[PDB]
Amino acid sequence: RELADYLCEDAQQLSLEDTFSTMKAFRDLFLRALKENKDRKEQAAKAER
Amino acid sequence: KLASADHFYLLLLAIPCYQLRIECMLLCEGAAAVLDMVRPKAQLVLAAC
Amino acid sequence: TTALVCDNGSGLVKAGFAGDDAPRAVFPSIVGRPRHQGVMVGMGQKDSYVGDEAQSKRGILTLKYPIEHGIITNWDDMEKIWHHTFYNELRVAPEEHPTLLTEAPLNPKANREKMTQIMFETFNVPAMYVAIQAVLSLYASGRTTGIVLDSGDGVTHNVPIYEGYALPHAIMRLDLAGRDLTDYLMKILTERGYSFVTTAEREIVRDIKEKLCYVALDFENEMATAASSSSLEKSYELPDGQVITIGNERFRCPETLFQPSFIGMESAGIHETTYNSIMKCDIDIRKDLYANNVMSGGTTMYPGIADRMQKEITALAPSTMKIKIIAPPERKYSVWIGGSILASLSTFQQMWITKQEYDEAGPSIVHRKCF
Amino acid sequence: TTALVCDNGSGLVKAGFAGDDAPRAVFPSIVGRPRHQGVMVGMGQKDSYVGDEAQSKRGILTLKYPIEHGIITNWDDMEKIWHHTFYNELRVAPEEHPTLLTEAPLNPKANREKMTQIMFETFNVPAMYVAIQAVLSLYASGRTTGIVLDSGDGVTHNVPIYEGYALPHAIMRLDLAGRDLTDYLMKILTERGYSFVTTAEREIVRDIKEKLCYVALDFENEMATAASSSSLEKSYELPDGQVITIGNERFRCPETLFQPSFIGMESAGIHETTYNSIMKCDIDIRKDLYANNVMSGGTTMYPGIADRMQKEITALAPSTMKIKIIAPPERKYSVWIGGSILASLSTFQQMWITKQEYDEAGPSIVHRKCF
Ligand SMILES: Nc1ncnc2c1ncn2[C@@H]1O[C@H](COP(=O)(O)OP(=O)(O)O)[C@@H](O)[C@H]1O
Ligand SMILES: Nc1ncnc2c1ncn2[C@@H]1O[C@H](COP(=O)(O)OP(=O)(O)O)[C@@H](O)[C@H]1O
Ligand SMILES: [Mg+2]
Ligand SMILES: [Mg+2]
Repeated sequence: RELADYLCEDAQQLSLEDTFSTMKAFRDLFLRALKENKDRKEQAAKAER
Repeated sequence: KLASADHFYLLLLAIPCYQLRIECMLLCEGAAAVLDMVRPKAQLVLAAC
Repeated sequence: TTALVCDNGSGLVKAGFAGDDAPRAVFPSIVGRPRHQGVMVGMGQKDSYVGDEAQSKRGILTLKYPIEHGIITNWDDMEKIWHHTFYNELRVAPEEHPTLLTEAPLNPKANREKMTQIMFETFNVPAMYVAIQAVLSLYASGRTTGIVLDSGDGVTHNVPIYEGYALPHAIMRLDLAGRDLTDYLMKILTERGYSFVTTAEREIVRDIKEKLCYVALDFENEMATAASSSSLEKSYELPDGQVITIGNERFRCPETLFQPSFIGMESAGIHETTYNSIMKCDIDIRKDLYANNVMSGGTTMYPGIADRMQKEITALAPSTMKIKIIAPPERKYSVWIGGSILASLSTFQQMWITKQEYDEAGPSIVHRKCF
Repeated sequence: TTALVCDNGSGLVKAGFAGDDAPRAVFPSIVGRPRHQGVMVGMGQKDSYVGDEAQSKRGILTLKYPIEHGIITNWDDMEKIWHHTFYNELRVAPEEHPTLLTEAPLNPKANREKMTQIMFETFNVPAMYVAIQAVLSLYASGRTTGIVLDSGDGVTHNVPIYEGYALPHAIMRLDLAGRDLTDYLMKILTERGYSFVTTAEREIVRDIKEKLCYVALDFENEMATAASSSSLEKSYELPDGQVITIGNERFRCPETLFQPSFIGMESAGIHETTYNSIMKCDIDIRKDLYANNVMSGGTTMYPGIADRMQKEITALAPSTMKIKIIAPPERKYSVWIGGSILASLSTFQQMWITKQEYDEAGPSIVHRKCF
């Protein structure tokens, strides 16, 4: 109920498991975007060398 | 200015009823080639029976 | 500009320009190093003779083949072969001409990596492409689908191709081709007493194999006929002028293609490899494959091989179904001819490997861009 | 009277005395015939080596497997296998000992007819029994119910059994197991330049597969790790003294169990076979099969197969109930252990198949007696 009031969504919808799935997929996209930007920087450095 | 393949297609379109004649050609030659193969083996099956 | 086709075959390199029907520079892939002691002063004599020059002066040379079973062994020798075919035979600058290469299936990938590295660093090209030889042999026939038995000088491989797509899992390889037939012919000429031990004598035995050998239609009857009467005996004149006569060795030598147990290989013949290649495919696409056997390779020049191929496959096949062996007369150069066909299209221009693609992707885009 | 348990699997025959924990005689099921010429007269040059002798002297032997895809194809070879496992390994008279045997699901009936006729006419026994391998594996797991994925050398079959009732319609069979993994490992080792074409080399590649291969927990991460760092490369010593080193082939080879499109099969992995077996059951008994995923057969010996299998089923099944994988350490011999459990039971005296039953009802009472 605190997380439902925190994200400005009504508590009648699934505000517990959907927020966990959305946030888990967002943290995996965070780590994946970090990895791909590191790969892009490393491949640009290799192409420059 | 067209491709030579397009020259071939436009030469193909300048022929009255070309596709039916191609179908006539392939059915005559293919059915004749099938008739050479099928009937002596069918006579062999009849002789075996 | 005008593209080049350089079939870097295991025994003979066939190079020429695109748009043409005859390969301009056909020369064997050998490196001839001198072994005896020179006594002339005046220089002139090289330390390595490459190509037809090594063939002409072969009586004082050790001949090394750089390619063994479709695998480039000595890269320096193959670099010399590439340098000779670019600068002496065809006489073109490599950095202003597209160049199509050929490669055998199921090769080690590092061989492709090193060929990509040499063709993009040493003889750096504006573009190149590496493609499967059986595909180009099928493209020479003017058809889109079919099976190609390509029997070169190191590798005999079966590739079935459906709608321009070569099926990868059903492709098989057999390390038995013209060099092994030459070695077996060298082995069996000692029965009549004709000894051949040098590398120069291998070219003479190869010429005997090219000019006099032929595939028997029925092997046992040809045994019985050659052992019965001396009708199949044929005489050959050596470069020193001696005349030999060979009988059953005309057709004991190509029978290793249909019976690999003569030289100790456990694996089955090329007809069984063809049949099991086709049974590795799906059933519904079998209808194109028995009717479109397109043989290729220099080993397939023996003038009884199409009827023996049809006989062995029709023995193997279900009887309800057509067997057709399309053996064109120019199927030695069908790799090169199909290379000229594929290199002379505007649709191929987007398929090239530029130098820029090599620079971003290393020498490893050839495993990805080229199938 | 001690019974005999003898699993005549596709891969290795596992035999021993009943009431015991371990099979005394484990040996591969090969018949080796010499392909070369004998010159050394005497010293018992026997024309067909069977079992461990064929394994030891395998460098001059063409090896044949009598059981191919769980089906006894060659029968004289299988008779030689039975003769060696009775007379040479166990050294017991068949006429004074019961002999338990095993069989694959959805077998042909005439196969059972022929095995019964050999076990009652040639090798006369007082009694014998034919059982399904999955049923005995479930018995050695100590549970009456559960689903068994048995993956041998030719057959990977899924069998769910509820309370001793083996459901016949829900049994399915996928022809992808250890010999196919060995053939694929032969195919992919040629990328590294190692050639294995003979049947003698199949045992070496099989030993490589047994010693070094493992199931990846995530395939794409193992691709990323293998392409990035060469930490997972492992070296192996060949019998001639040469040392190879293999990289991703430790886990690309068992990944055919989850992706049959590598060797070109349209069917999905063993997880989808298990799941589609589960929907063929009643919805009441699906819950028990999820917690009772039993494995048997040596193709499940790879030390990453349980966690990956649980991941694949948990991805496939709904996550509302519990998923559990039953993978005992001795599940290689769990077919034999379940046979030893079933043989020494007081009830099992009345389900024996006597010679009087054989004489009255032909070699056909095994159909109406067993499941
Ligand atoms: N007219 C011929 N008759 C028999 N064999 C031939 C003939 N011409 C070439 N060959 C054999 O084919 C080999 C060359 O085959 P080729 O098509 O060049 O294969 P690759 O391209 O793989 O080297 C030669 O070594 C020779 O033994
Ligand atoms: N330690 C191991 N690791 C991986 N695979 C193995 C191992 N031991 C055996 N195998 C494979 O599993 C099979 C074991 O045979 P098994 O399942 O007992 O009988 P069969 O397969 O003949 O029906 C062998 O063919 C072998 O290839
Ligand atoms: Mg060739
Ligand atoms: Mg088994």
